[PDB]
Amino acid sequence: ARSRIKWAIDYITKYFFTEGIYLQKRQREQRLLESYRAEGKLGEVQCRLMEEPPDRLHVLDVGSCFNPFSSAPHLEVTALDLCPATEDVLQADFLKVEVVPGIREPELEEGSVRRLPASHYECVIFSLLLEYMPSAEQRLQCCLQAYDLLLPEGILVLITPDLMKNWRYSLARIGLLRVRFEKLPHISCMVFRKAISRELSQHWASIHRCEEIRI
Amino acid sequence: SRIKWAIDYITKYFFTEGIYLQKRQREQRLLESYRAEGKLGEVQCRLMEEPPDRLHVLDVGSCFNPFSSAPHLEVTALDLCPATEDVLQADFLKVEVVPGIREPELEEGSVRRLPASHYECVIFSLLLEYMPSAEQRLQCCLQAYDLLLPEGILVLITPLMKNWRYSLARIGLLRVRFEKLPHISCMVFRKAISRELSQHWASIH
Ligand SMILES: C[S@@+](CC[C@H](N)C(=O)[O-])C[C@H]1O[C@@H](n2cnc3c(N)ncnc32)[C@H](O)[C@@H]1O
Ligand SMILES: C[S@@+](CC[C@H](N)C(=O)[O-])C[C@H]1O[C@@H](n2cnc3c(N)ncnc32)[C@H](O)[C@@H]1O
Repeated sequence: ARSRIKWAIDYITKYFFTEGIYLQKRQREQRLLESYRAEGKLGEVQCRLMEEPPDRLHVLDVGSCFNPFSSAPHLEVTALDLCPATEDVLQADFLKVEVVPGIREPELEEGSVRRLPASHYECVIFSLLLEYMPSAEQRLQCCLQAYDLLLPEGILVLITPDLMKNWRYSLARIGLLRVRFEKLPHISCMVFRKAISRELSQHWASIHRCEEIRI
Repeated sequence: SRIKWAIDYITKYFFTEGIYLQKRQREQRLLESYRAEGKLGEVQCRLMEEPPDRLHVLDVGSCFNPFSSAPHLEVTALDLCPATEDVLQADFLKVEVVPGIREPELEEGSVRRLPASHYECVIFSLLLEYMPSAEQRLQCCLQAYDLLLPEGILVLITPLMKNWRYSLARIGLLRVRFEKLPHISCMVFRKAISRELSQHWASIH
């Protein structure tokens, strides 16, 4: 049985470096936009693309007990947790974090992370986190902040314990298109991409229809 | 419910329906129309960037912070007599909209300064009647305008509404939505691309 931590490091390496899945998904999303445009249902939209990935990806791991991903090569990880188990993990309630443009590092007040940089992370990781959230409204809030935190074409890694088609509609409704789904032992591993255009992903969701993340 | 009505509209204005981009088109149509009549020329037109997935909402008169539950809404809740702990204490009339700052600056537990052009939405839900003077009612509405980003919306729930449109248009706010709910009147006013455009519309209206 393979680890979710290895599965995620493997995809992030394929998506940005070894296989360039960020470029394959870009070419597709551009094709869907041309198609929608030619059916008259979308038209002009804003498109933002990612530059060549850096040699060190900025990864945000929210709900990290330990820092599983810190040692991975080419991953500069910022680890946040409500009840950290290791000292390298920052204390934070993600639900109470502001996504601030114009900054780069977490800003802490009274030991807790209160502010994170917007459009800064090539990857945000929610490994077995959303299930703790009290309501479905707060699960979608976590995903919405992640979207604000991701760079264009960045990826949100979502690992849930043992509706996905709703999680796919609900996330495309906010600008996140799924790019991978695999069933590992006792867990479902997903990746959602920050599409080149939110309007495009939102349109895909409209055609493919609950607007929250339930359990 | 007025809280469900507002959350629904804000989502349609910024995300689901793009009313902010439709009302932009409507206002650039009206400006080029004035310009054709020589009643307005080149003018300062300010547009909004693509709204974040988490919007900055200011709830003035927030008694218990009902909007902090909306997923799209990061709410900074103010109230002269907070009924909940998540709500900051403040007398909006004694608060200054300050350009440069980025967060609310408090003094002795009361909010005294707020960031200008920082919020996509400001909410006056049944507040402007608990204000004494009609010049303080406008002061609230004038600080909302300064707190709002280009093309942001001011939600206004009320317990003449034509003279209300004109008075708010004179300060740069043109209405975009109106619906009657049980016992209240729900309104939304947008910060037009140009204040001079909005003021022009009010003079003609
Ligand atoms: C699945 S477990 C531990 C992480 C797991 N080893 C993984 O693969 O990421 C749940 C984690 O989510 C954290 N958590 C729950 N709510 C949180 C919140 N509001 N902000 C940050 N972390 C939170 C818990 O503290 C806990 O560390
Ligand atoms: C009828 S309540 C509206 C509360 C909430 N918006 C709602 O939907 O029920 C009037 C609110 O405006 C507040 N208020 C009155 N004057 C204020 C002022 N000068 N600054 C801030 N809040 C004020 C009151 O404390 C009260 O919470």
